[PDB]
Amino acid sequence: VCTEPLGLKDNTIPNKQITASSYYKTWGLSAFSWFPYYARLDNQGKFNAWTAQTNSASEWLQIDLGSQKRVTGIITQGARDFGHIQYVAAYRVAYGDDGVTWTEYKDPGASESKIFPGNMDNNSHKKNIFETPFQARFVRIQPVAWHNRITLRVELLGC
Repeated sequence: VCTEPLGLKDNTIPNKQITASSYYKTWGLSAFSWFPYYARLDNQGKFNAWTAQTNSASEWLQIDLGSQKRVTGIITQGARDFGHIQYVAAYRVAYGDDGVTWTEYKDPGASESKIFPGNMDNNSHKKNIFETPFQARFVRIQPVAWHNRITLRVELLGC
């Protein structure tokens, strides 16, 4: 039920609707920017993912679904960077309607926001189905733990 791709992999969701706290540039070159809108599931290529500019705990990847939608799950991947794999091992999920106010996701009846189990390599998919689904227009992925660098490729599930 529900559990459908919301538009990241198939590019249904436009680039302008995907932003982040910051992003990385290989060799400091603007052309080699690991843009937030590259964080699409199964994205192929050489700069095929979002990588934060810095590795801090306050980085985030924001997705503007364009409208209020039912969000039931999420899927993430890391990505390779030359001779190095990079991926987010753990993360939190926040959501809202206006993209300025956020609600940290948390399992039903629980203190402290949920820290989701993430990836363990560069291409394997990690899917998490929310115990309690929610409705929102904006969703943010907040990496908590990472391997080498904060790097993501995402797909949001719902209907």
